[PDB]
Amino acid sequence: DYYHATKTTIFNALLNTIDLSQLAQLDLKQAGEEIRDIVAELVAIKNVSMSVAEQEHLVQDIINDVLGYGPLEPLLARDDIADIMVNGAHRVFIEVGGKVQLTNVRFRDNLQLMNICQRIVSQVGRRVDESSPICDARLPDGSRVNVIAPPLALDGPTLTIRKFKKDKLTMKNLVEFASISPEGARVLGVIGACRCNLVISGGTGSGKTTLLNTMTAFIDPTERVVTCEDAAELQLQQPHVVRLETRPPNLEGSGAVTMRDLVKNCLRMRPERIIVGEVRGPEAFDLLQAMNTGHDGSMGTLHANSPREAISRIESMITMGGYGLPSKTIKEMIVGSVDVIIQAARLRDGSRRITHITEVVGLEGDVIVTQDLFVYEITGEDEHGKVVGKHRSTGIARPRFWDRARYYGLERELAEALDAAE
Amino acid sequence: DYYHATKTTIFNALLNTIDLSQLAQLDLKQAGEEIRDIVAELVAIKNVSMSVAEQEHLVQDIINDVLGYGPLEPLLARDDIADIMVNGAHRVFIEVGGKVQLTNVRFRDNLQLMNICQRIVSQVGRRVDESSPICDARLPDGSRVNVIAPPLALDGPTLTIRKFKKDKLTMKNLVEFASISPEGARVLGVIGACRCNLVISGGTGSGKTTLLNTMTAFIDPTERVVTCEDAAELQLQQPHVVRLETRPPNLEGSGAVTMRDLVKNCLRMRPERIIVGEVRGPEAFDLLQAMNTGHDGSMGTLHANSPREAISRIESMITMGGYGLPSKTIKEMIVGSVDVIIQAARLRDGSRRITHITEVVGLEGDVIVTQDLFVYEITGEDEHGKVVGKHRSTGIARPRFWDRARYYGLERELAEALDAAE
Ligand SMILES: Nc1ncnc2c1ncn2[C@@H]1O[C@H](COP(=O)(O)OP(=O)(O)OP(=O)(O)O)[C@@H](O)[C@H]1O
Ligand SMILES: Nc1ncnc2c1ncn2[C@@H]1O[C@H](COP(=O)(O)OP(=O)(O)O)[C@@H](O)[C@H]1O
Ligand SMILES: [Mg+2]
Ligand SMILES: [Mg+2]
Repeated sequence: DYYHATKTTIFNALLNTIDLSQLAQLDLKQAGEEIRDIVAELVAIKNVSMSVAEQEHLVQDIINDVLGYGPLEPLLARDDIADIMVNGAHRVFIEVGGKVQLTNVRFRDNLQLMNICQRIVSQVGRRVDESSPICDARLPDGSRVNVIAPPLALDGPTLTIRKFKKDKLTMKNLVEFASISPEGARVLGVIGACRCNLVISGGTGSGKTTLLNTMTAFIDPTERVVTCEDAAELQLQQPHVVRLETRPPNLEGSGAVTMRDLVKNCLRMRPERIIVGEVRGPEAFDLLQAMNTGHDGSMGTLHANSPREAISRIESMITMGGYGLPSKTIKEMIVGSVDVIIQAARLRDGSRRITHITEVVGLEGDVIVTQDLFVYEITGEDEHGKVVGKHRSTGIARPRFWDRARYYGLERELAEALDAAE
Repeated sequence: DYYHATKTTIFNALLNTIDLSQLAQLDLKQAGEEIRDIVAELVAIKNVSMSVAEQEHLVQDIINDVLGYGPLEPLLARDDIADIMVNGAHRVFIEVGGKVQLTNVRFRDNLQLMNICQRIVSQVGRRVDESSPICDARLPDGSRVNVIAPPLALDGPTLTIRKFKKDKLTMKNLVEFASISPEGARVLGVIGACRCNLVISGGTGSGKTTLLNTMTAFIDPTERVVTCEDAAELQLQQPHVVRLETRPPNLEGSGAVTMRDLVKNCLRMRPERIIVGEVRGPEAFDLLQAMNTGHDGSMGTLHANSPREAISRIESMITMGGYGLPSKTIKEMIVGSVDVIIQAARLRDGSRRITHITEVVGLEGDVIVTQDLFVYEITGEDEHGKVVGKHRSTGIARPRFWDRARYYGLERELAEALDAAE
């Protein structure tokens, strides 16, 4: 239609109206006003016949293309849409009500899609191109953006925006979802309250962050909890929480304060309990020190499918930090610091369940010896395709952290809960 | 209400009339006098009337806000306040008697809090800002300051001021609280006077630093004492003490002076006693050398929950130094260097107790063997919930360090205190 030709002509004319870095750094309102003025002047020059609403829509589209996120803007604004999927400039899918459906939306060119994706990832200081075709990030809004570049994605740039959900689950919801039996809920409450050094492992999308947010509710209000996280996602209810946020390197690459520096500083900030948002670098090492030297009860999320895998990953993480420790020293440090590893995994049917509560008991040569206080035993599938399982206690009577439970008077609750279900 | 509104109006008028550039480097007394005159003129013009004391207090508060530290200045002045913790401009906490308590000291806005933090850090010739958000400094007063800027501190800049307490506890206080029986006090006096290579290990918040500072009171004044400590907590009263502190590397990663380097240099100062504030890394190794190769009489704290746990920790930290020393060599070094390990722990009721005063009598069967001279035996909680315990002397008539006590002519005090405790 004539609208497309008019938009193309307006874009071509405006291309020389300002530098690429001029509007990107200027005020958004000023840039929008300038774009509106330029669009009106171009329309008047071309004598394009359109209504005032049509002119406003054209101006909005021009602004979105110049500095926005292009034809994604209608989809991003919508609330019913949970996921946006762009498999090339000509394929856009959206998830509504749990159903994925195709949309008439289509980007102008694969180059436009690549430009928009680069804009989105740079929004958080990350860059995607032929030298880094894969880029996964979490936007400030909380949505997660995953981008694959042309050289990997044959059909064009592949973009996945999982929009943020502001709702937060609670231990009541987890027990009602059967993610943890009531006895498991009480034992986890004891673990959180007794200042045990948690490590909330889990798999991609398995619910580690939500589990950690629900577990932190067991922290005594008087304690000073300090939160280090790559993106604001935890919501503690404690009156005395301190929220820190790792600053990614700028476009030039300066000003990079990694989470390791944040933890190293928290060591000198008088925190009662350090809560690392997600251990994804060498900070693990420092965190373990904070776990082992004061700051009892520090938690931390980790990406690993099994507690043994989590321990192996932590050891490899400490090794990768460049510190010249031997493997046995790292294993000894892990044994000393970590108290209990909670494993959250997503079952084959898509449901999420806490599979293991594995207390690290000690070391034997090159193998860390641990005992599973709680284990999820699967038994089959329901007629609707859902998995069926039960949380069973391994019958341990005096877990290593029992002393801590005794120290805080939570001995009775643990004693009754851990043996109520077996 | 009325006072707050009047102060706000007066401050606005002064800011509109006072040029901040002149007060940036002008004399404090002259600037204060000018501010007081301007405030009086504004009050006369603004129909502000109050008591002479109220007007003087308002003028002083305005002057402090303009140039001083602001609303937290009275807290800094107060001795009773041990630690100040301001996370966000609207939440302030103080440590009183070891208890964290919120206060109604609310800053006007996060901008004022950032300005006050910048003023605080300026004293040490350092700057904290968006470019350099993390700052750690030791003010001339001895109070440590840690500041985090907005881009990292999500809920506003954070400021932790750990003031240097002067009223350090003495052995008289410790015996007053029954933390150590008077016989235990005499044994500790003998241990500290006779230059024993002792390690004061303890649990979180147990009182290791206070115990070490009480132990240091027993050293002959003529002895040259060199203290290496990150936080500068110890306060000795001898006339020939040398105080050193480490340096954390700048965010660029250069300038670090680890405790290891400090101790390695202290080896070349002919010190009579090396007193490491807290052993936390490979520096332990060097200390052990300084403990056995001259400088006999060293001391050093360490975070561990039991004498055997402390020894294992020392082995681990020596191992993590990158040296090729096997387990046997390290254990032999520890046995030959250390004499007395003092374990202080906090009990269920929050009361500190010197749980153990043990020796390291030797190495047998490839494991280090200890010998408890003083132990704490608990007899269950009382009807009030307080733990009931007694200090029991094992009755060992000939401790390994006995000869040392004899060399200084204190053997009679040792034999009396150790036996009378039975
Ligand atoms: N037990 C649960 N029951 C139902 N929904 C859950 C459960 N745990 C998590 N969820 C939901 O699953 C989605 C992903 O969970 P969450 O955000 O906690 O992921 P995560 O484990 O932190 O992921 P990542 O590995 O990417 O950091 C969110 O909608 C969360 O609300
Ligand atoms: N034996 C004791 N009795 C009573 N209070 C103590 C004792 N030892 C330490 N404290 C208190 O504990 C507080 C902190 O102790 P601290 O020196 O930090 O021990 P550590 O350095 O081992 O954590 C001090 O303010 C002090 O008042
Ligand atoms: Mg997460
Ligand atoms: Mg200390």
